Amino acid sequence: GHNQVIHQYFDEKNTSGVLVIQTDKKINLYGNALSRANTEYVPASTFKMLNALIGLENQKTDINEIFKWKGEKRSFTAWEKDMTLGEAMKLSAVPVYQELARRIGLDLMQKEVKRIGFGNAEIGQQVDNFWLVGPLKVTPIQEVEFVSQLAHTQLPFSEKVQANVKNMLLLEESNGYKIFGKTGWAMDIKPQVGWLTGWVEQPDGKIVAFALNMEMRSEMPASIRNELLMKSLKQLNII
Ligand SMILES: *[C@H](O)[C@H](CO)[C@H]1C[C@H](S[C@H]2CN[C@@H](C(=O)N(C)C)C2)C(C(=O)O)=N1
Repeated sequence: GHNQVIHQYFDEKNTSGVLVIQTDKKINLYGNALSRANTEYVPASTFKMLNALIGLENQKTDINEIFKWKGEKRSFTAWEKDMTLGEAMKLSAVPVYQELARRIGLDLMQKEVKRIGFGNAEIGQQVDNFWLVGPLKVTPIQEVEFVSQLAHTQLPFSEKVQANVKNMLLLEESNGYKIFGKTGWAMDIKPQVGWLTGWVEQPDGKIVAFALNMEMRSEMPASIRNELLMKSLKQLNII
C-alpha cells in the first residue's frame, strides 16, 4: 500500500512517471512525479482501443477482416504481414490503424471522439496521425477512467463491440488473475511519453484499472513499462 516503495521503483529506473489506480471510482496516485496524473500527453498507441471501438461500432471493419500488407517498408519487421484488427492491436501496428482511421474519416472520427469526450477531444485535420503528434491529448487520470469504463462495458458503444475490443487486450492470465492493457510509446515527440493502460480482473471478478505514464528515452527496453507496472501491482497486493 506504500506509496514510498513505488516511489523508489520510479526513482531507480531514472524516469519520471505516475501510476494511477482506479478501484470502484476510487483514484489513487503512485510513482515519483504525481503531477503527471493531471497533465495532457499524446495518447500514442493507447488510442487504438478507441479507434477499434469506433471502427467496429460503425462497421468500417470487423474482427475477421485481414488487413493486406502491400509491400511498403514498415518500422518493425513484425508489422510486415497481413493481419487482423486484433493482431494489429497486439503488435501496436499503427499502419493497420491508420488505414481504419481513413475509412472512418475526419467527420465521423471527430464526432465520436467528442461524443466520448476523450482527453481534449480534438483531432485537427489529418485523420491518420492526430493521436501520435497532436493535437489529441489526454491525462492519465482520463485514461484510467476510459479504460475502467471499457472493463465494465460502460463506454457509449454497443456491448458486443466493447467485448470484441476487450478480447484484443488480454496480456496475461495467471493464477485466476487476468491483466488487460495497451502499451504506448510516443517516440517522435520530446519528451517521449510511455503508456501502459489497462486493468486487473481478480479471481473474484473485481476490476482494478491502472494507467501507467512515464517519460521515455530511446535507450530503454520496451519491457520497462511492464516491469514498473507489475512490481507495483504486486506491492499494492493487486496481484
Ligand atoms: C505505434 O504508434 C506505437 C504505439 O505508441 C508503437 C511503438 C512502440 S514499440 C511496438 C512496436 N511493435 C511492438 C514490438 O515490440 N514488436 C516488434 C512486435 C512494440 C509501441 C509500444 O509497444 O508501446 N507502440
